[PDB]
Amino acid sequence: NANLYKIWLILDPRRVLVSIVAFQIVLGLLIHMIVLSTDLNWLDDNIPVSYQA
Amino acid sequence: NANLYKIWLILDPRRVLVSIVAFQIVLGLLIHMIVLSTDLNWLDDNIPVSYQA
Amino acid sequence: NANLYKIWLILDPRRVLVSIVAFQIVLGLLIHMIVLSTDLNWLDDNIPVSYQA
Amino acid sequence: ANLYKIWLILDPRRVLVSIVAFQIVLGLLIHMIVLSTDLNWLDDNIPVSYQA
Amino acid sequence: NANLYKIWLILDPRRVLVSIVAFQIVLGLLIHMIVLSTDLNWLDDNIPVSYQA
Amino acid sequence: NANLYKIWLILDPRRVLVSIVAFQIVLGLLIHMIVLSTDLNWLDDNIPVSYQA
Amino acid sequence: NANLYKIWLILDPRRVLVSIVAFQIVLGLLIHMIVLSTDLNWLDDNIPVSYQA
Amino acid sequence: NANLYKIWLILDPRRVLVSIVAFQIVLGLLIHMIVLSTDLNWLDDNIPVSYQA
Amino acid sequence: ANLYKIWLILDPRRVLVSIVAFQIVLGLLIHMIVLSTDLNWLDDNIPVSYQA
Amino acid sequence: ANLYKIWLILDPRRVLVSIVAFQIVLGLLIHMIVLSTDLNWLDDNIPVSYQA
Amino acid sequence: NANLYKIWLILDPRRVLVSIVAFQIVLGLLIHMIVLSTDLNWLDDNIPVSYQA
Amino acid sequence: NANLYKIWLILDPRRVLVSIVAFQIVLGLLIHMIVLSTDLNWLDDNIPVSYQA
Amino acid sequence: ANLYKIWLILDPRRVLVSIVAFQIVLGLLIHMIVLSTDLNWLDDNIPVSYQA
Amino acid sequence: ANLYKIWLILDPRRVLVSIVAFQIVLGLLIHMIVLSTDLNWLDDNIPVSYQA
Amino acid sequence: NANLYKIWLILDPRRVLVSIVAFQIVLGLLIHMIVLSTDLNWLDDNIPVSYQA
Amino acid sequence: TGLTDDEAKEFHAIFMQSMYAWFGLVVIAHLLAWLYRPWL
Amino acid sequence: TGLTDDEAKEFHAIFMQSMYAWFGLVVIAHLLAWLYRPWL
Amino acid sequence: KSLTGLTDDEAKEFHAIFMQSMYAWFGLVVIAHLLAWLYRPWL
Amino acid sequence: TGLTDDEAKEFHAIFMQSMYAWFGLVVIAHLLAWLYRPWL
Amino acid sequence: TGLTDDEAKEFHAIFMQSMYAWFGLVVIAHLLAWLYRPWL
Amino acid sequence: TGLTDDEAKEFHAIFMQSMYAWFGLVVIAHLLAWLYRPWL
Amino acid sequence: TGLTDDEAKEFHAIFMQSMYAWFGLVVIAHLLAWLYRPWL
Amino acid sequence: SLTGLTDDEAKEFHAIFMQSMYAWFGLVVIAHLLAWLYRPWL
Amino acid sequence: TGLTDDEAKEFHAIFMQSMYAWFGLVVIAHLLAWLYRPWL
Amino acid sequence: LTDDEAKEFHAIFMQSMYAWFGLVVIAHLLAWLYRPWL
Amino acid sequence: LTGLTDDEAKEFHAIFMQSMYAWFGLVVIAHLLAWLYRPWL
Amino acid sequence: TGLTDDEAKEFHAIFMQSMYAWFGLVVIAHLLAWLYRPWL
Amino acid sequence: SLTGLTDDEAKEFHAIFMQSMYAWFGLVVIAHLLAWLYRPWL
Amino acid sequence: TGLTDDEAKEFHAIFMQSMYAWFGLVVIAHLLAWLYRPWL
Amino acid sequence: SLTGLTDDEAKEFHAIFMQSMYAWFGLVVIAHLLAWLYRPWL
Ligand code: BCL
Ligand code: BCL
Ligand code: BCL
Ligand code: BCL
Ligand code: BCL
Ligand code: BCL
Ligand code: BCL
Ligand code: BCL
Ligand code: BCL
Ligand SMILES: COC(C)(C)C/C=C/C(C)=C/C=C/C(C)=C/C=C/C(C)=C/C=C/C=C(C)/C=C/C=C(C)/C=C/C=C(C)/C=C/CC(C)(C)OC
Ligand SMILES: [Ca+2]
Ligand SMILES: [Ca+2]
Repeated sequence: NANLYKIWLILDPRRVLVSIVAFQIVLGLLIHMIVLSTDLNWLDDNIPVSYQA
Repeated sequence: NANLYKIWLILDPRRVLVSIVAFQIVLGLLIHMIVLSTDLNWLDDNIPVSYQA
Repeated sequence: NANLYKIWLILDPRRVLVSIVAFQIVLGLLIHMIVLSTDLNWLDDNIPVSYQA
Repeated sequence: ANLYKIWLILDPRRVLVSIVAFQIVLGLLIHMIVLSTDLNWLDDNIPVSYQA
Repeated sequence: NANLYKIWLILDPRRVLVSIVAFQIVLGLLIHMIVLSTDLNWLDDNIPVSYQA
Repeated sequence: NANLYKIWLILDPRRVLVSIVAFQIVLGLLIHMIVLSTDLNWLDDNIPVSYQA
Repeated sequence: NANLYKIWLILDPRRVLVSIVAFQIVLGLLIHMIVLSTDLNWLDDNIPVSYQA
Repeated sequence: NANLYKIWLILDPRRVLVSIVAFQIVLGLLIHMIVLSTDLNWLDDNIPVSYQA
Repeated sequence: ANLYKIWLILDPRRVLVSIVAFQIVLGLLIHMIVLSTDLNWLDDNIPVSYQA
Repeated sequence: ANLYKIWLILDPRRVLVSIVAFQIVLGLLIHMIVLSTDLNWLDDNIPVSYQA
Repeated sequence: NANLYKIWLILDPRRVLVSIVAFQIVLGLLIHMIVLSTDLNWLDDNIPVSYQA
Repeated sequence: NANLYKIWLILDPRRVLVSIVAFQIVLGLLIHMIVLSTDLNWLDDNIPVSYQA
Repeated sequence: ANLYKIWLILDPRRVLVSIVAFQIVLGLLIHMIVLSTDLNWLDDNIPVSYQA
Repeated sequence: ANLYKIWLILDPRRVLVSIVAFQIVLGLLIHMIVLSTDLNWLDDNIPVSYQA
Repeated sequence: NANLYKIWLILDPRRVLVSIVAFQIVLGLLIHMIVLSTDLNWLDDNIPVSYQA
Repeated sequence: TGLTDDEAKEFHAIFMQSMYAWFGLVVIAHLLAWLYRPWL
Repeated sequence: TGLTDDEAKEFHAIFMQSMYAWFGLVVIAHLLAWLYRPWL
Repeated sequence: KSLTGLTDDEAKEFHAIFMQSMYAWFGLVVIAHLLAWLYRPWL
Repeated sequence: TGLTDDEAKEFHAIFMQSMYAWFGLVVIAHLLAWLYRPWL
Repeated sequence: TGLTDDEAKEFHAIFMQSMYAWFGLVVIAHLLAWLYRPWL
Repeated sequence: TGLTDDEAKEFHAIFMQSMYAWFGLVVIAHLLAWLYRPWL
Repeated sequence: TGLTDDEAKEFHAIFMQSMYAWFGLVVIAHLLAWLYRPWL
Repeated sequence: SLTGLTDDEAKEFHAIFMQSMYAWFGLVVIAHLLAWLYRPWL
Repeated sequence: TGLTDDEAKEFHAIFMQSMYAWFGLVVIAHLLAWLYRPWL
Repeated sequence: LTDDEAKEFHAIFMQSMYAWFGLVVIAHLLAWLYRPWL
Repeated sequence: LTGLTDDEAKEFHAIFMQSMYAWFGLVVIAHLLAWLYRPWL
Repeated sequence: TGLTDDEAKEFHAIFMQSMYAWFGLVVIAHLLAWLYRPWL
Repeated sequence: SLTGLTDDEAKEFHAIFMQSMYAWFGLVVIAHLLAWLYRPWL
Repeated sequence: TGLTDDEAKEFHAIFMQSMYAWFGLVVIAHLLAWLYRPWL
Repeated sequence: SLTGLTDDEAKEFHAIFMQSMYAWFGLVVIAHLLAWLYRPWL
């Protein structure tokens, strides 16, 4: 719509920004840990070479 | 019904919006976790290829 | 009866609506879990095909 | 003939709320109880087993 | 005695009715459990027929 | 004695009645359980016939 | 002695009566259990006949 | 001595009597238990005759 | 001589209630310590054994 | 000489209630430390064993 | 936009700076610990020479 | 020094005396236990003669 | 050029105390971490072993 | 030359109490530590074993 | 810098001195224990001679 | 309780009638249960 | 409760009607359940 | 006046009704125990 | 509740309409589920 | 306790009478128990 | 809530439009998921 | 206590007499117990 | 209003919020394209 | 303690008397206990 | 704070953030030159 | 400090010393008897 | 913080100088450690 | 003063304290000499 | 802290002198330890 | 001052503190010399 900006007359900008930042950081950490536990792991997969051997 | 908008004369819009956002985020996380535990898993299914082998 | 609407002169509409929404959501989650745990499971039943094999 | 005077002693709101809550809890409890016995209708492989 | 009704000038009718209702409900539940735990069980006795076989 | 009714000028009738009813109910439940736990059980004794056949 | 009744000018009659009643009830229960746990048991002794078997 | 009665100018007679009664009751129970735990038992001694067997 | 002045320092009642309570707790200790020894008089089968 | 002035610093009553309680707790300890040794006099079967 | 500086009229510079410093320190510690546990460990890898042997 | 007594103008004599007495008693008990736990034990060493044998 | 104005926002005393505490804790942690690896300089029997 | 001014900064009584307590605790700790090693002087059968 | 003494117009000398003393004592104890736990121990090294023999 | 004599009489009458009806229902249910599954 | 006589009468009438309707629904459901899966 | 606030006549009436009710309860208990003895003797 | 009679009437009408729509959606979903995976 | 002399006398008389009756009942019960199941 | 009639109308319109857009996005995502990994 | 001298005299007399009666009952019971089960 | 903001402030905040959100989404899309080029998962 | 000189004197006198009596009882009990079961 | 203070703070903040990012980039380039992970 | 005059302190010290000496004498007698019965050193 | 401009300038100068000295000591220590025990 | 004592009181307390401490140390020394005569430990 | 300029200067001088003395003692102790038990 | 002491009191306390500390250190040194004579540890 054209009046969507009026949402800022209902929601406080500061709280919205703080919540967005915190949620994005926590989500990034969570997704990185979740992908680390699958077979898509990029650290402990001995590519290009294994450095402990 | 024609007079459905009067639902906003009983329920506070800010609380409704905050509840909707929180519930939708929690539901999305829950459904993704539920689908990951079944045989519909897309991360740890060795498709297209297995990267740890 | 014809005077059933007078039930709204006894019970608060807002609390009734909030209770209805919460109860319906919790009941939906509970019934979905219950049907998931039985023989009627639709996710982990290898239909149409098994994607992990 | 004067049974309606029971509403001059008991508050209608509390009666209605208690009735609704008790009926819901009783329904859940009885459904569980019948579900744990030999009368189970979900895990009985009727009309046909779907996991096999 | 003929004056037994004066028992209502000592005990509060509302509390008596509430206590009676609660006690009767709890007693009904307890007795149904107790009869269920014996060999008088009517649910899990395979009569008239066994439906899980 | 002839003046035994004077016991009601020191003891409160309502408290006496409530104590009597509560004590009698608890005693009845306890004695029924004790009789059940002994050889005098009437539910788990297969009389007249055993129904879990 | 002839002036023993003066014991009621020192001890409160109501507290004495309540204590006597409670102590007698508790003592009766205790002695019944104590005799019930010995070989003087009258319930679980198969006299005059065993009813379970 | 001849002035022993003045002991009642320190100790409250009510407290002394209550303490005496409580101590005597507790001591009686304890001594009955202690004599029961030895080989002076009169309940589990099969005298005059064993009733369970 | 002047030992009676010890009661102008110490309170009688707290003292008469302290002598009684100590001598009853010592009575029950010195009696349970002589029952855990070879001097027990109850479980010693003298004069005769009554549960045999 | 002038040692009696130690009572213008310390309180007689607290000193007298502290000597009594310490010497009763010391007495009970030194009697249980000599009962756990080869000097026990109760379970030593001297003058004769009574449970036998 | 060209008015991005106006964000400082919404947020508080001191709290932002403190949060940035703390988050950066914690993130650095966490990432160093995570990399230490993988195949990319640089301390306990016997390169260029093992010093305990 | 010749003005050592001035230590009593900064330190309270009563607290010093109480602390000295308590510390000396506790130290005496501790040292007696420590010497008892070694092979310098004088009670349980069968000297001059064993009394339990 | 105007970086010194950071001291018109942050309190110098708190900054100094935080810096000192953080540096001390970091030093202890890094010394432990290097001790736990094979870069240990205490239990490496160099130059000689003193317990043998 | 002006070290005594430290007593215009620190309270003498607290310093003295802390010194006494720390010295006593350190003495006990060091005595226990030396006891736990092979420099023990009590349980070393010198000059003669008394339990044998 | 030449004005380094101005550091005493910011930090309280008493707290600084107390913190220095406490930290140095704790560090000394910690380092002595750490050296004791290694093979640099000077107590349990049987040098010059072993006294428990 | 704050009740008068007439209120006590009315409450006693209605209480007795309701209790008798409840006891009658209980008796009928127990007769049916005995007809189905005797226990003594 | 603060209710008058007329309010009590109206509430009793509507309560009775609603409870009878609920009991009718329960009876129909139990008849269907007995037709499908008899238990006695 | 009195600790419980009752008068003499009130106490007399309460005592009479209490005794009547207690006797009725004891009679019911006696009948039940007679039936139980007739069914399942225990002594 | 502080509601007048007209407000109660309007709320009852809208509540009934919405409840009927919700029940219709539930019925359609259950018909689809029975068509896919019968359970009785 | 707030009791007068006459109140104490009356309470003592009734207390003694009731205690004697209770002891008599206890004695009768113990005689019956001894007749049934002797223990000494 | 303190809202007037016009504010309620405007909020309802914008809420409905946003909800429809969100439902459309959800439908598109579920169609894409069905094209990749059918589950029924 | 707040007791006068005469009250102390009377209480002492009654207390002593009651204690002697209690000790007499105890002695009789212990003679019976020695007659049944000698323990020493 | 509830937040104390006027109409013009709301309009300006909405414009800048939309711009920043679009930039963040563009960065996320670029990163995901790079990850798919490196390690395909579907 | 609030005691005068005469009260303290009489206290001490009867305190000593009763303590001596208790000592006599204890000594008699210990003498007969030694006569029965010597422990040293 | 006023508008000019916000502008000055934004300028200095952006400059410092760019310097920090440059340092991070250099460190990651060195790490890749030493121990590649991809 | 403790509210005692000089004479009260003198008297308390005298009786305290006398009682302590009597208690120590009783202790010494008991320990002599114990040594006569059961020597420990 | 209650600091004037000149105080901020002086504090910044001294802080920078001290930080540079600390970093110099750190790099000297790390050079010695690398000379003794290389880790990369 | 901190403790509320005058100079003369401090002097008297110090004298008596030192005398008592010396007596206690003498008793300790005698006891340790007896213990060494009985059970040498070094 | 309430200190003036002169007090700060004097405290700094004495603090520096004491710190240097402590560091010298530590250096001597470490030299002795290295002479006895080398660790590197 | 922060401790309520004058300059002369500070001088006197410092002198007595130094003397007592030196005496304590001398006693410790003598004890350690005796211990080294009995049981050398290095
Ligand atoms: C196979 C998996 C790939 C990988 C696949 C992806 C994918 C796909 C994504 C990331 C994204 C990220 N990855 Mg990666 N990533 C990998 C491994 C790593 C490793 C590591 C040590 O292994 C680290 C430290 C990172 C770190 C990062 C972050 C830069 C970023 C997380 C966004 C966030 O949480 O901010 C959220 C914080 C806020 C929103 C706060 C608001 C903004 C603040 C003030 C500034 C944020 C800085 C911003 C994240 C930097 C963007 C520049 C990028 C370098 C392009 N990845 C491996 C190599 N990674 C995400 C991303 O690029 O976001 C742009 C992303 O979509
Ligand atoms: C064999 C089992 C079938 C299945 C059989 C059924 C049956 C039968 C039913 C559902 C119903 C639902 N199913 Mg299903 N369902 C299956 C698998 C799923 C999966 C999954 C990941 O596998 C999910 C996420 C869902 C989710 C859902 C919800 C959309 C819905 C419950 C809503 C609710 O609780 O309202 C509570 C919330 C409120 C009351 C709030 C008020 C309404 C708000 C404003 C909007 C709610 C969304 C509404 C449901 C929209 C319906 C439109 C479409 C018909 C979906 N089902 C499988 C395929 N499912 C129920 C339903 O459709 O209800 C209409 C229902 O009767
Ligand atoms: C073998 C066992 C049978 C079975 C035998 C029965 C029997 C017998 C009964 C039910 C009843 C019910 N069953 Mg069933 N039921 C089965 C399996 C299910 C399953 C499932 C996933 O398997 C579900 C979710 C249900 C759910 C239900 C509810 C609709 C209802 C519970 C009443 C209640 O608690 O409201 C209590 C709530 C209140 C009193 C609140 C007041 C009213 C509110 C506002 C509205 C309530 C809606 C009402 C329940 C709908 C009635 C229409 C019915 C579909 C007929 N049944 C199987 C197939 N079921 C009961 C019933 O039909 O009641 C009418 C009932 O007697
Ligand atoms: C082998 C053992 C015997 C046996 C031997 C005895 C002996 C011996 C005695 C009892 C006594 C009692 N027994 Mg029996 N009893 C047996 C088994 C039972 C069983 C059972 C289920 O098996 C029950 C329920 C009882 C119950 C009882 C009580 C009636 C009574 C406990 C007194 C009390 O506590 O009140 C104390 C409460 C108060 C003092 C409160 C004040 C008064 C209150 C208001 C009213 C009290 C009612 C009174 C108990 C009525 C008793 C009169 C009749 C003689 C029954 N017995 C078996 C058969 N029993 C005692 C007794 O009869 O007392 C008269 C008693 O001496
Ligand atoms: C081998 C062991 C003997 C035995 C040896 C003894 C000896 C020896 C004694 C008792 C005494 C008692 N025994 Mg017996 N006793 C035996 C088995 C029992 C059994 C049982 C079920 O087996 C019971 C219930 C009892 C119970 C009793 C009590 C009557 C009494 C406890 C005194 C008390 O505590 O009051 C203390 C309470 C108070 C002081 C409160 C003040 C007074 C109150 C108001 C009234 C008290 C009632 C009084 C006890 C009545 C006693 C009169 C008759 C002698 C019974 N004995 C067996 C057979 N028993 C004691 C006794 O007889 O005392 C007179 C006692 O000396
Ligand atoms: C092998 C060990 C010997 C033995 C060797 C010793 C030796 C040695 C001593 C005792 C002492 C005591 N022994 Mg012994 N004792 C033995 C066995 C016992 C047994 C037992 C059941 O076996 C008991 C009950 C006792 C009892 C006692 C106490 C009377 C006394 C502890 C004093 C105390 O703590 O008061 C603490 C209370 C106070 C300090 C209060 C302050 C002063 C008050 C006014 C006086 C208290 C009363 C006084 C102790 C009574 C003395 C009379 C005695 C019977 C001589 N002995 C065995 C046989 N016993 C000690 C003693 O006799 O003290 C006099 C003592 O030195
Ligand atoms: C194989 C892995 C490599 C390695 C790969 C990397 C990579 C890649 C990076 C680091 C980075 C860092 N590494 Mg490294 N690092 C290794 C092993 C180590 C070891 C060790 C004992 O083994 C230590 C102590 C460190 C320590 C460090 C820090 C200096 C730095 C993280 C700082 C921080 O959290 O800022 C958070 C603190 C703040 C934001 C506060 C604000 C700034 C304050 C005022 C000053 C901070 C000091 C600053 C970091 C100085 C850096 C300049 C030089 C490049 C050192 N690394 C090994 C050799 N390391 C990061 C870095 O260099 O950042 C510049 C980085 O990107
Ligand atoms: C193989 C490992 C090497 C080793 C490699 C390193 C490396 C690399 C470094 C150190 C550093 C340090 N090492 Mg080293 N170190 C080793 C073994 C030890 C042992 C031991 C018992 O074995 C000890 C006690 C130490 C202790 C020390 C500290 C002197 C210092 C820690 C700095 C700090 O935390 O201050 C932080 C406190 C503050 C910032 C507070 C502010 C200033 C305060 C008031 C004064 C600080 C005094 C300062 C540390 C003195 C520095 C002078 C140096 C001796 C040249 N190392 C072995 C031999 N060590 C670090 C260092 O030298 O820093 C200069 C360092 O970079
Ligand atoms: C192989 C080990 C040696 C041994 C080696 C050493 C060495 C080395 C030292 C001691 C010291 C001490 N040893 Mg040693 N010690 C041994 C075994 C013992 C045994 C025992 C039961 O075996 C005991 C009780 C002691 C006890 C003592 C203390 C007297 C003293 C520590 C006091 C203190 O902490 O002051 C802390 C208290 C304060 C600071 C308070 C202030 C002073 C107060 C007012 C008075 C304190 C009394 C003072 C210590 C008297 C010392 C004079 C004589 C030298 C005894 N040692 C064995 C034989 N011991 C230390 C010492 O002699 O200190 C002088 C010391 O350096
Ligand atoms: C003020 O009044 C005005 C004037 C307005 C008039 C209005 C008056 C009105 C409207 C009055 C209405 C009154 C009503 C409706 C009264 C209803 C009364 C009812 C239904 C009473 C029912 C009573 C039932 C009782 C008391 C049953 C008791 C049973 C007992 C205690 C059984 C116990 C059994 C036991 C303990 C068994 C135990 C053994 C086992 C093994 C089962 O234990 C588990
Ligand atoms: Ca015996
Ligand atoms: Ca012996």
